[PDB]
Amino acid sequence: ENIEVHMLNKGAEGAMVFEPAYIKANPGDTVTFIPVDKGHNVESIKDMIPEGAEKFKSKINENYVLTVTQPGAYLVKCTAHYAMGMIALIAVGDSPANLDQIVSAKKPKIVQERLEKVIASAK
Ligand SMILES: [Cu+2]
Repeated sequence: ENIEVHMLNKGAEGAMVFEPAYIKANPGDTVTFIPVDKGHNVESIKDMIPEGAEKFKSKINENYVLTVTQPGAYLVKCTAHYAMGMIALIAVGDSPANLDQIVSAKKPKIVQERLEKVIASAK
């Protein structure tokens, strides 16, 4: 199945967001990132994707289709706006083994604040 995500300058949670920011999927699904506003892209964060998954980075303003294979949690960012909180959590399969690790990992405060909301207020 396919899940569409919009990359925006302003959305329900504030400035620079992915909508939705919480994506549930299964091995084999695709996630399509659509740059509704310009200046955005998607990139996997180091140490924040499952063991065995390949890292990825799309070009700015391009539509990007990510195929997810490995189960686990993935924290992705917009390269340009990571420090402004622009992230999404993907979640492949049930009880992703690396979720608690990603929540504990070092990252900007604003990012941590949004992650915590997406896990609570979206689960
Ligand atoms: Cu961005």
